[PDB]
Amino acid sequence: DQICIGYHANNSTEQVDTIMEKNVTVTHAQDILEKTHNGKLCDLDGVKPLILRDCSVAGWLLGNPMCDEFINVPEWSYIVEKANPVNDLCYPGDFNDYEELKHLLSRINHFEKIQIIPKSSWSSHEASLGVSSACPYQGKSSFFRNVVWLIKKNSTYPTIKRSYNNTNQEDLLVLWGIHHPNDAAEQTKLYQNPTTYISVGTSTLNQRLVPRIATRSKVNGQSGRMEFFWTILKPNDAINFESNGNFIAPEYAYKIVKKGDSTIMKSELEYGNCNTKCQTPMGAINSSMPFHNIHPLTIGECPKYVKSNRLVLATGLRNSP
Amino acid sequence: DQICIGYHANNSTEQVDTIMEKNVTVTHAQDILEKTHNGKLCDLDGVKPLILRDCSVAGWLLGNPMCDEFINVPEWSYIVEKANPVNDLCYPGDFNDYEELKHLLSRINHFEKIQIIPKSSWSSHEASLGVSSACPYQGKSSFFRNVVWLIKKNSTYPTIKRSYNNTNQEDLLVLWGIHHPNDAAEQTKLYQNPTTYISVGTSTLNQRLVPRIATRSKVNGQSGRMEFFWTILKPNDAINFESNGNFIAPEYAYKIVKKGDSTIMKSELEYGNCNTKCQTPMGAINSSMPFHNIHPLTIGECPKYVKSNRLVLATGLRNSP
Amino acid sequence: DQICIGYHANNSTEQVDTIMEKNVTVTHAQDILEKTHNGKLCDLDGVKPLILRDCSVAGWLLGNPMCDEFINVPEWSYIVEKANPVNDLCYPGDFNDYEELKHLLSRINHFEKIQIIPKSSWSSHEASLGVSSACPYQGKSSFFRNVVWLIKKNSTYPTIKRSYNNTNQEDLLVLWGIHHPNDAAEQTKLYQNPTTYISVGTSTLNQRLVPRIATRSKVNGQSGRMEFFWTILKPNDAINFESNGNFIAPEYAYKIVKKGDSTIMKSELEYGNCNTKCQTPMGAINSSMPFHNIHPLTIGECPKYVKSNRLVLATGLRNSP
Amino acid sequence: GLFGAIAGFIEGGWQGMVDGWYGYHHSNEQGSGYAADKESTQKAIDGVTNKVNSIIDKMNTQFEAVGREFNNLERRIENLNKKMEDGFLDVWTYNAELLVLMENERTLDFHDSNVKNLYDKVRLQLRDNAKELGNGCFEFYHKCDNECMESVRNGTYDYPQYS
Amino acid sequence: GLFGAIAGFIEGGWQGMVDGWYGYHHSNEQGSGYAADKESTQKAIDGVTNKVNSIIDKMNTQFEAVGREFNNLERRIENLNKKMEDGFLDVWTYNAELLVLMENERTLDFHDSNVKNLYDKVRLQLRDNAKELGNGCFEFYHKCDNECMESVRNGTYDYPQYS
Amino acid sequence: GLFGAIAGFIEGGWQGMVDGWYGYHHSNEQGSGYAADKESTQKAIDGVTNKVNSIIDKMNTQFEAVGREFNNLERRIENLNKKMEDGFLDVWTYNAELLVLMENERTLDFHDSNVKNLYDKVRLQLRDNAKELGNGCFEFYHKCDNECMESVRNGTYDYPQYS
Ligand SMILES: CC(=O)N[C@@H]1[C@@H](O[C@@H]2O[C@@H](C)[C@@H](O)[C@@H](O)[C@@H]2O)[C@H](O[C@H]2O[C@H](CO)[C@H](O)[C@H](O[C@]3(C(=O)O)C[C@H](O)[C@@H](NC(C)=O)[C@H]([C@H](O)[C@H](O)CO)O3)[C@H]2O)[C@@H](CO)O[C@H]1O
Ligand SMILES: CC(=O)N[C@@H]1[C@@H](O[C@@H]2O[C@@H](C)[C@@H](O)[C@@H](O)[C@@H]2O)[C@H](O[C@H]2O[C@H](CO)[C@H](O)[C@H](O[C@]3(C(=O)O)C[C@H](O)[C@@H](NC(C)=O)[C@H]([C@H](O)[C@H](O)CO)O3)[C@H]2O)[C@@H](CO)O[C@H]1O
Ligand SMILES: CC(=O)N[C@@H]1[C@@H](O[C@@H]2O[C@@H](C)[C@@H](O)[C@@H](O)[C@@H]2O)[C@H](O[C@H]2O[C@H](CO)[C@H](O)[C@H](O[C@]3(C(=O)O)C[C@H](O)[C@@H](NC(C)=O)[C@H]([C@H](O)[C@H](O)CO)O3)[C@H]2O)[C@@H](CO)O[C@H]1O
Ligand SMILES: *[C@@H]1O[C@H](CO)[C@@H](O)[C@H](O)[C@H]1NC(C)=O
Ligand SMILES: *[C@@H]1O[C@H](CO)[C@@H](O)[C@H](O)[C@H]1NC(C)=O
Ligand SMILES: *[C@@H]1O[C@H](CO)[C@@H](O)[C@H](O)[C@H]1NC(C)=O
Ligand SMILES: *[C@@H]1O[C@H](CO)[C@@H](O)[C@H](O)[C@H]1NC(C)=O
Ligand SMILES: *[C@@H]1O[C@H](CO)[C@@H](O)[C@H](O)[C@H]1NC(C)=O
Ligand SMILES: *[C@@H]1O[C@H](CO)[C@@H](O)[C@H](O)[C@H]1NC(C)=O
Ligand SMILES: *[C@H]1O[C@H](CO)[C@@H](O)[C@H](O)[C@H]1NC(C)=O
Ligand SMILES: *[C@H]1O[C@H](CO)[C@@H](O)[C@H](O)[C@H]1NC(C)=O
Ligand SMILES: *[C@H]1O[C@H](CO)[C@@H](O)[C@H](O)[C@H]1NC(C)=O
Repeated sequence: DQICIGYHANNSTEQVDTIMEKNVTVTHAQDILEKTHNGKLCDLDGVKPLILRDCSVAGWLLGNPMCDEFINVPEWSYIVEKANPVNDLCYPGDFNDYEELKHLLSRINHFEKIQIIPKSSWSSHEASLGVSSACPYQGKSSFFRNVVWLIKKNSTYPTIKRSYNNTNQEDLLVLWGIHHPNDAAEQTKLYQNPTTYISVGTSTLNQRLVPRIATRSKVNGQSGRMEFFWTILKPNDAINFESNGNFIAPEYAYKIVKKGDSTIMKSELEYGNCNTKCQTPMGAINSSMPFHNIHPLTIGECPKYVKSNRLVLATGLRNSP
Repeated sequence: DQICIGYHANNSTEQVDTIMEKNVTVTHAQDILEKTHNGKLCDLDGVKPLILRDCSVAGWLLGNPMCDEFINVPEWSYIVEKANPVNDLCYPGDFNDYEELKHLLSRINHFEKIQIIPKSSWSSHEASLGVSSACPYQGKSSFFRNVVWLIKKNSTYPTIKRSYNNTNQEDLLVLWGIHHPNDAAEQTKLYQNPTTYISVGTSTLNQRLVPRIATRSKVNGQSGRMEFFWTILKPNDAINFESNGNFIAPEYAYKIVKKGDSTIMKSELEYGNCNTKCQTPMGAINSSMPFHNIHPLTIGECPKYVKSNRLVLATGLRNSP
Repeated sequence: DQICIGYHANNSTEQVDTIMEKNVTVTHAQDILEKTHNGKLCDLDGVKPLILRDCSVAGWLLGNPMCDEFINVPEWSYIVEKANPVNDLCYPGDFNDYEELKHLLSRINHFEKIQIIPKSSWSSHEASLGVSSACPYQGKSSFFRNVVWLIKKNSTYPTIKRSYNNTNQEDLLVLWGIHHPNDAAEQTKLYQNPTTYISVGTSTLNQRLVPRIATRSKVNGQSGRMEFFWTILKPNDAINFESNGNFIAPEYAYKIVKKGDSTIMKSELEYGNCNTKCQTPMGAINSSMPFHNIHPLTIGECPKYVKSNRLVLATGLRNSP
Repeated sequence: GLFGAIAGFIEGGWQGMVDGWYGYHHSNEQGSGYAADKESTQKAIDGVTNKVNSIIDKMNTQFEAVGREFNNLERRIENLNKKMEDGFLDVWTYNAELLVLMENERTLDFHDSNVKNLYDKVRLQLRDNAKELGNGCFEFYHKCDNECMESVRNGTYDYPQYS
Repeated sequence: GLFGAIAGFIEGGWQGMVDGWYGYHHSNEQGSGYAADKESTQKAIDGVTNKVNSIIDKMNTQFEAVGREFNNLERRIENLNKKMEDGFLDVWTYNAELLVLMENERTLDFHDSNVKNLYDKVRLQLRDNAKELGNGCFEFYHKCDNECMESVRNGTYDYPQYS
Repeated sequence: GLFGAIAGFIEGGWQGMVDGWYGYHHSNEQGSGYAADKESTQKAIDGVTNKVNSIIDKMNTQFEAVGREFNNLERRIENLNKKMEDGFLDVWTYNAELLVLMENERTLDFHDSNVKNLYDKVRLQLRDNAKELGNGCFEFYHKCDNECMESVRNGTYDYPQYS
């Protein structure tokens, strides 16, 4: 008669690595790395992302005519933008502190659009002929819908003095622009005054822009340039514009109703019409794992990203052959 | 008769954590995390900090009349500034490369103030009427004490040409400013000349400032702006000023006698009248521990900061019940 | 009769550290830290570094007369520049976005120089008298060879309008400059026109430079300044220059034929006439070790840098006394 | 393994023992069978559970990448940003993979230790009342019925009775 | 524990032994008492001391945060700066807490090992001249006076004399 | 050491055994000599080799410094850059030095464990057919010739023949 001491074995083929030995077969193990995703861009916590499609952030905010989808957008969980969106600045130019503005959007969940300067209000200037073939809408020449390209009326450009008081109890995103003409003849043709300026003032802002003339390559069939500027106008504070030429006036300014956690995600993917609690530019994640290896940039309640192909913890003991 | 092998037990209730088990009672242990501070801002190594109180670094350096405490300051171990000091730029404006200058102060332990341009020396201009209600001193209108707000004499602002040679064997911090008037009428009222400039030259510096006019919101009861600039003037090098208007001349320039380890600490706390060898914005530290968890930003001979609530090492063995 | 169980000993004196004990003598060990280098700057993978010697990157690229060694340079594995090269900007001034350009060079292995504007081509202006004593060559006054300092012909400076079309299927590095004169009398003496500008345009670039006048300290015997600017001109795109004064025209523009892994190494060392597969600013490395402690900044196939003085792994067992 | 029991002096595990990690196999006139040792098994289950949770919690707070945009003349800070984000990923990846490697090795040795301690526990009860075979088994000098076997499993084996 | 002595085959520690970590308890006709084993204890003291110092020194050189100020249109680099500083704190916090966890576990097992090795040291001297009780004690076949007990503590127990 | 064999109950190593890490020394009427145990030695060689390669591979992917230039009014980002690069060097230096310290300690204990397991392997074969001397040696009751010694080394020692 005898009694023996022994240990469990089973039909498991799960293997784990150690320092001294690799591919050790164990009776039980626990994978802790999430390796899969659905492959789709999804609603986060039920809240739909703002998918700009082929429009850029500039195109949306300036009101490019191709981005008519994105006038008065609903609130978003996060934003999705392509690597090289075609519908950017239709009329060629620059966007001043564009990256700093884009960074500001990471703290923003909803804009509400409001009119600060009415287009009809320009009684001393011409406001309806400020269009270009570079920004076409329905086969006809158009422009960024949120700002007004002002020109002389009856061959005279009188000085503009305009002030807006922010009576909303919100920060306000104001956008405006300056036009850079091709030559001295075009400067006079549009605004007449040879030397022009644009002065913009707030409690903080002390700006004065002058048009820089240069011979430039045609971009979108135009060698003229538009340089766009912005500010955040705090509540109870006023913005003051003065210009004798080349001024792109603000029709609409965005109102920042909600400040929350958001992100501008870079992805070529469209919309899966799904829901998730953790989103990546590759697709959405649904797992209880502590880790994943899909993509570093995620939004929501996510496991931690690692570059590993495999993370398996031994729970059981060395399994016998 | 028998002999037994056994191990120590005692009345200790100290516990330590391990991977497989938490709250294991041990006979001996060693806490390595410093958890306490005195709650006070203290002298470091006997050397008192520069506590600006409600003044900012700009207010101190420009010589704001409320910061009369900080004219000819003694050397400091470190600097203490509040999150939102009220006595900043009394007259509204900007401070150019303010953060880069503040960074320079982290390498500086002592300034000595010296006069480079005497106020009396302005024989061709008016120098004593350059004040404002925005910077009040003893119920009367004053200005930043270190710079002179120059205006026209008998309705004429002649061109200023001034040069200073740095004969000290030290780097020299020179501060000056430009004034931005409200409108064309105020420009003429103050300086008469409609178009004005300020050119500043050194071996390295090649600056030319022009006043930008704009309608601005009232800050501290004034819609005019002052924009302040600085440079480090090396020894044996000269600074050259030329201006026909809007010039805020340097009366005094700071001399950098000592360069050492320092820091600008952000704290609402005042002064404990204590001494320490390790200081935080929360308070001072006195311990032999290798670690602490008070605050990341420290100055002096300090233990290492960690986010832990508890770090206890087992020295003894598992204690019996 | 007896049988014993025992273990290896030997004459080894190699020691290793552990947590509980230091300097434990072991029978076998393995050093994993490379501690040595040859002390020389070497060819990497047979490919010679560009050693600028006493010339800087600016001096080389602008074509400073002392840097005649570096006209039409062969391709380089990496670049070597001193901490304080004497042959920098011979004529005093600034180099605009110099660090961003230097960063661009880390992606560049070969430049090919080409003429875009011929010097003879300036038929309406004087081009051969644009020299200075600050840039001497063979005892005579010279200038940066790659750009032309243009001046008035027969007391007239007519407006310059020049355009170059990039017909090469390469990005092109174009360099140009503006001259800042000492006073209004010198402005007229050189270019006659009191108020002057330089407008530069591409598909992206929209620049307009104006000379800033100031009284400046003599650097290299000159108080005048030259400010240098650059761009990358993409293929099939044109650059447009317009100026009525103070223009430093491009004679030559560099062509970027190869884009590869490169680096600007800071070192006072010269050339060992050796070859290596891993290079540091201290010298070259030849080892199979996984680690080294020579210098953090390396180029090529290198072991990993650590700050350790000693990394030895025990392979054998504790050796007996 | 370090403790010399698993794949050591006990050559292999038991497919026939399904109700535990460690236990006993008896054989006598009445029959044979496997009985899992509940105490040592539960202790092992607790230790490994805590370990997995400990491992998870330590990694729970760790670097998270954020999207930052830079223009064409901000290449240096764009590169700084990339190296910073990549650098932390490598640090945290290394931590994860190393911790798994080291603790996996400790887990296997922990199981080896538990088997050894259980073996010695029995050995120390039986003393010279059974032959130590060298394979994990003890062969009794006395006839050991199922109650006798239960006392060894109990921890209650009465040495003085069978001596 | 891994080595099976502490809270293992030796159920509990001794409140009565104050002059050391490990030692002996004798009982005979003359009396009973605790004697600390100096050698094994001092070795344990050295090992744990070095460990604590080793731990401290490795952490001694580690990231230190610095105050950096950025204006309102430098938010990207302000954020980069924050993530960099926070990231290193998490790395170094994790290192500290993990090292403590892992080395605490090794420290307890080290003590368990020392007790085991001391137990076996005695066992190997006594051989078949005493009964191994299973609880850490050895019961002698011969009467063992205080000198006899001292020889076991000595390492000098003369097996051939009492055989 | 943790397992109590190396510099423990086996006081010292053998200069005379050159063909292996662990083995046997026999002495009888015919002579004496060292024989390396191939199996335990090769297992140790494999374990330590893998460990060194594992260690190297984990460090293989790690932070690399890059040269970045900043002008005189970019001191904040120059400083940020320096701290970032220095910070990662300290993290990776610490990792390297700690890993070496911890794994060196495990390597020595691994060797100690292998000797112990080899010792017990023999002990379990011989059982009560030899005297356990307490020093790593077993003294036989029967005369043990070179074939008899070979069977102990074999794992084939026939206990029933010499019992
Ligand atoms: C061969 C020729 O001389 N054709 C002129 C044409 O000018 C040229 O032809 C065009 C088609 C290109 O091939 C160019 O080489 C050259 O410009 C005349 O006008 C065109 O060119 C001007 C620039 O010189 C403008 O590009 C203009 O387009 C608009 C536009 O953006 O769509 C028309 C629009 O109504 C204008 N809007 C406003 C508010 O002014 C703008 C604006 O003036 C500029 O964008 C500001 O820079 O320009 C082209 O139509 C045309 C009519 O003028 O006659 C051809 O015979
Ligand atoms: C109702 C009215 O017209 N009152 C004028 C007053 O101007 C107005 O009243 C002030 C109190 C505010 O309500 C404003 O809306 C309005 O300007 C006249 O001057 C005052 O206003 C000017 C701006 O236009 C200045 O703000 C001035 O203050 C000082 C100052 O900073 O304290 C006076 C000081 O002596 C001046 N110092 C120098 C060196 O020039 C400065 C300086 O000119 C400006 O700050 C430059 O931007 O202004 C107010 O006193 C006054 C006297 O002119 O008459 C009332 O009847
Ligand atoms: C005492 C006196 O009046 N001497 C003049 C000298 O001017 C002065 O002496 C020189 C040697 C220095 O001590 C200066 O303090 C002072 O200017 C006359 O010209 C020299 O000075 C001028 C500046 O005013 C220039 O510096 C000039 O040098 C060059 C140069 O760079 O080498 C000559 C060169 O041919 C010029 N090139 C072009 C394309 O114009 C440049 C250029 O005009 C400036 O660099 C632009 O900023 O200047 C010195 O020769 C001389 C002759 O004019 O006569 C002495 O009597
Ligand atoms: C371990 O297994 C993997 C996947 O099955 C295999 O690719 C790898 O080569 C194996 N490694 C070793 C060391 O056997
Ligand atoms: C408008 O702005 C001014 C500041 O310019 C503020 O004091 C005032 O309360 C605001 N509201 C109205 C209704 O005018
Ligand atoms: C350990 O102790 C702490 C505080 O004394 C307690 O809050 C915690 O729940 C305990 N942890 C476990 C796992 O029992
Ligand atoms: C003044 O500065 C000049 C440079 O402009 C320098 O060469 C000179 O030595 C300095 N010293 C005196 C006493 O002027
Ligand atoms: C270990 O050896 C080094 C170099 O020989 C010596 O300097 C050091 O003091 C020794 N360390 C200890 C703890 O004995
Ligand atoms: C020159 O550049 C223009 C753009 O200005 C481009 O369209 C053209 O194809 C280029 N080639 C030639 C030969 O001019
Ligand atoms: C264990 O088993 C025996 C029968 O073999 C029984 O009589 C005894 O009470 C049991 N003791 C315990 C502690 O379970
Ligand atoms: C130890 O004790 C014995 C008495 O029991 C004594 O005779 C002997 O000399 C001692 N030996 C040592 C090494 O302490
Ligand atoms: C071991 O040695 C014996 C002689 O002592 C021999 O008969 C036997 O075949 C050998 N067995 C093995 C496995 O080598």
